[PDB]
Amino acid sequence: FLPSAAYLTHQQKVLQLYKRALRHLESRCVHRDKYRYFACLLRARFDEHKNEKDMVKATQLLREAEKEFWHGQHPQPYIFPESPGGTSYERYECYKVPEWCLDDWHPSEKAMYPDYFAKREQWKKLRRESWEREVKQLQEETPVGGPRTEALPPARKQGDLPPLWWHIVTRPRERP
Amino acid sequence: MLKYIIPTMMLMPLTWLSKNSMIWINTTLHSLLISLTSLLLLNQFGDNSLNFSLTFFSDSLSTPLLILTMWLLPLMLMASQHHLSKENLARKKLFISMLILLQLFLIMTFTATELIFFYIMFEATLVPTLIIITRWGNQTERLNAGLYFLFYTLAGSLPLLVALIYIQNTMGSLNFLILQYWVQPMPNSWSNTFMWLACMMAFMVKMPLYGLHLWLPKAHVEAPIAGSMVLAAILLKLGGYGMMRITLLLNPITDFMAYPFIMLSLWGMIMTSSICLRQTDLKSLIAYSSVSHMALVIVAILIQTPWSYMGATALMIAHGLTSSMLFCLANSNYERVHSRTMILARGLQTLLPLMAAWWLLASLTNLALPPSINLIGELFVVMSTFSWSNITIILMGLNMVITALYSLYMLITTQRGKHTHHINNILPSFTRENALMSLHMLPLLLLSLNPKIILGPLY
Amino acid sequence: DAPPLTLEGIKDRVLYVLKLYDKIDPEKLSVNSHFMKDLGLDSLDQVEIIMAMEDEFGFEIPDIDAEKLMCPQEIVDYIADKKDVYE
Amino acid sequence: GKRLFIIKPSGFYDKRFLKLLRFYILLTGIPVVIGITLINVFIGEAELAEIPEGYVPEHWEYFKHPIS
Amino acid sequence: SFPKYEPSRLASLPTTLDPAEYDISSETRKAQAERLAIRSRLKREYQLQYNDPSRRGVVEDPALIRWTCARSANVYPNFRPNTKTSLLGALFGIGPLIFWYYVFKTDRDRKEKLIQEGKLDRTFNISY
Amino acid sequence: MNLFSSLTLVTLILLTMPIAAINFNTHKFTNYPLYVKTTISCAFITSMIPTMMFIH
Amino acid sequence: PTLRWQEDPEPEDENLYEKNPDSHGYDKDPAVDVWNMRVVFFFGFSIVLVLGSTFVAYLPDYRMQEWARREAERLVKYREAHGLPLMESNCFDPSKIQLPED
Repeated sequence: FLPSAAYLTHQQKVLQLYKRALRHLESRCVHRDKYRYFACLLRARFDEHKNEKDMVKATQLLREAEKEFWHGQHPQPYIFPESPGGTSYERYECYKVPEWCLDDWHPSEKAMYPDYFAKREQWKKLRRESWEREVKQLQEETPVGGPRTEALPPARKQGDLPPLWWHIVTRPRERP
Repeated sequence: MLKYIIPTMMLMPLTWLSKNSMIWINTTLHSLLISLTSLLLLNQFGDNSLNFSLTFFSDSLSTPLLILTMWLLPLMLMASQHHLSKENLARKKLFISMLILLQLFLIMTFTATELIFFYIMFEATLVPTLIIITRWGNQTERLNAGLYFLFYTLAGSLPLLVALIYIQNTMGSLNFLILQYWVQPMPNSWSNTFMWLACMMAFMVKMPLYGLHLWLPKAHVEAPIAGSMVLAAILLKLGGYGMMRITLLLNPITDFMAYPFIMLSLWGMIMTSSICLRQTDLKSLIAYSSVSHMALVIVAILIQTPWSYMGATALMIAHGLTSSMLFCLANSNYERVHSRTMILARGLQTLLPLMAAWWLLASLTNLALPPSINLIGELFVVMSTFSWSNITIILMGLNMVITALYSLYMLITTQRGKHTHHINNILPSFTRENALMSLHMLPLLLLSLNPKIILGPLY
Repeated sequence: DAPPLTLEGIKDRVLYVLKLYDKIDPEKLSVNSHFMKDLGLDSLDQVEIIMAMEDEFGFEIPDIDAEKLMCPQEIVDYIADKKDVYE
Repeated sequence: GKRLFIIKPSGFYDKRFLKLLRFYILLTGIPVVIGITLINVFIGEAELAEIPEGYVPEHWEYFKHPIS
Repeated sequence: SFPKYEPSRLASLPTTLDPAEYDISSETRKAQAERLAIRSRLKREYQLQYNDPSRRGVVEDPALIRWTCARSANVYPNFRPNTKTSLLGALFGIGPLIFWYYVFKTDRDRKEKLIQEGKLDRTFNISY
Repeated sequence: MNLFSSLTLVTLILLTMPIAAINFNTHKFTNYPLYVKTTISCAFITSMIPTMMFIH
Repeated sequence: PTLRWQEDPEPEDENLYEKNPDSHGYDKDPAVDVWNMRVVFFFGFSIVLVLGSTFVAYLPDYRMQEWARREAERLVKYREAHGLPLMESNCFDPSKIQLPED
């Protein structure tokens, strides 16, 4: 379930397992030195049969690895206080105001902050000035009869902005 | 009382012979003047009711409901613009005069003396509700809504007429006093059971009771805001007022014949509070909330304690204000996005940072936050029904729990956590909706201070 | 709780913890390097490096990205995305 | 060269409404409370005597408070 | 070393130990390709009608509309009264009602007979 | 005692100014945290007295 | 080859702002909306709310309350000052009663 391709692969699947087991081993293991010991031990256990030219025995060892992992996880895996699941999970979302607002203000406060609204207005003219031709031509131009991907090409043509960028650029600053 | 009847009439040719940008100030100003005019009424004292004629009178059950009606008209009349100001001038004038004729028949109904006159004014209360909700029902099934509406209300309220004519020509005239002072008890022949069943079943339909509440949700999800506020507050508490009066007769068989309806009301109160926990169409949650509070009303009416009638009338007035306010807030949100669904319009603690204050305040009244009136109502009804039986408090408390959770779900569902950030059209709050919230929640807290007014005849 | 991060500073801190790592050299340790071409180390210790950055700065990076950093400059760019680095 | 720019919803319409509400309650919240304060600091409440011999009152001359 | 994680209606089956994810036939590759294609086209339509600078209103999802119209208005059509529907209807609609009815008859007949004896604690029971 | 009842009721009513204050001010006082802290301190010093009278 | 309709494309979403940034409640007529605000407050709060607050804060003894307080005061003082038991049971006189017989 991922934007790039239809699956992870074998490689990244093993990799995510290694990240999870190392993270759980943090969450199991305090004092950081025995942590470092057991981390090198775990790396050696993956080093034992890294170089199988076989594939089916490798993926079977992957499944038996997942069994001994899920038997040995932690009750509180150590989630960082910025991640979803974690302590924050858009903690300061109280002030994550989208910027389609701030133009519906009374012109007294548009007189209170003048230069900002002048440059914001030329931003919106930058948006609309290159909205129709380049962006919609680049979208209906390149792909197959079905799109069949979730990436999108840049604006390498000559000049102006890559397509469909407004709600990517204009976001909250994640600590206001 | 004709001092209230006749300016409510003369507010109608007013609206005809004003013009564009001229109807509005006249209607709203003069309707507020009539609100002061019936704030003058409250004189009622001691021995009996007070008689405004050889024809009209006011019980102290009728005074707060009547004042609530004349309070609720100008609020409504302001509330029902911006969804019809772009329609035609003649149709707009017809709309305002429709509501004024509606209020006129409501005053006629509440200040009745004869129960036959009460019945005529009952269905004259009915017919403008129909025309409003069908002409501006604003969704594809306003047809079915009006059709269900009128056939449930008439075909329940039809044999009520027959029972009252039969009582008329077996016990003389029909003053409420001469209904009193002359009522003799009537035993358990099956004709008595059917007569009681006829009267009580017609008002059961109008409350609603549980087996006849699918009258309601179409008739509020496909109504305009004016007819919805009208329908909820004034019409449901009008049905309760009718049963509160005509339960004076036929006390010696209501004990034997009241057992199925209480149990229907209790298990349906639990089921209705459960069914408003999971629905979409946010407008309908207030409707099922209204069925929950009216089920508690019906428990309070069929038990016959003075404790119970005090709790019943307080629960009536507080739920009328809560539901009318909360319908107006849901109309504000539907004016924002063209959805009516629940899970769509989200966020809004950030944006409109004081619309949420009114949502919070109404949600805590519907919780029955304790200085408010709705807790006074629910608490005295629970006291009276616990003296009725040592067992029913399971149902009342479980109603309190599920009521807390759906009301809080209404609060923190649509107005908590994340705006969907493809909305980008909601305007900051107008002065008008702020005024409407202000007109709801000043009198609710002001009665929260001094509530000895609104308790019933058995004060 | 906000000391300001800056581009020279984040460059120095990331290169400090790469230089502290064992099996590379402080000679052929470039900003525009590769974890695939010229340092020649494997994917495994590459994700050990990703673990070092997550455990220093205090936040996860997801595995949609840990496939595809493979150079220190894009590491600095990606914490510049997560932190929105201007004062 | 330190400060940033917050993004607020608005202040204008909201504070305008609340300013209007306090002004339009307060414009007759003040003279009425001044009036009733003058009432119970000048005009007297009432006194607790009994019915004089052969003198029926009005339906007022019955209540403590003078405004009532 | 482990009893292989019996699932439930509550405990979700996690991504790892499926064990259907490791029998990748060509049909699963075909299905994942087409499923990514569907998600690609829907995000394309959505993003183009999401970033229009003239687009004032909301993007008006037919998915939410279709779910709501399926949930409420498309119940009563369609229906037939089956044995399962009628059975569960008369069970979960009439059962609790008639049960609570008999137990309140029982409590009320107890209290009526008991204060008809007069030996109840209503020495001061005014707030009835 | 009039002192006893008087001091207890003002320990109540000292917690009633500031809510009505910023409900009625609308000119944002910079000293608002200092204000709530100093009214809690004044409620404290009024509350120390009748408890010691009670134990006395 | 068919349309079934002929009307305008709907709606026409009028922002009630963005022609008046000072606007109160209803549509873009400038002055009479200010009159709407002024009437619904000044005849809705400034004459209704505070006057109703006075008028229902006190009025006479609604349903005879303090009358009953002082009347019960005087009656219980009398029934202490003349020895007889306070609140005689059997509220109607048993001399003026007639039980039907067996």
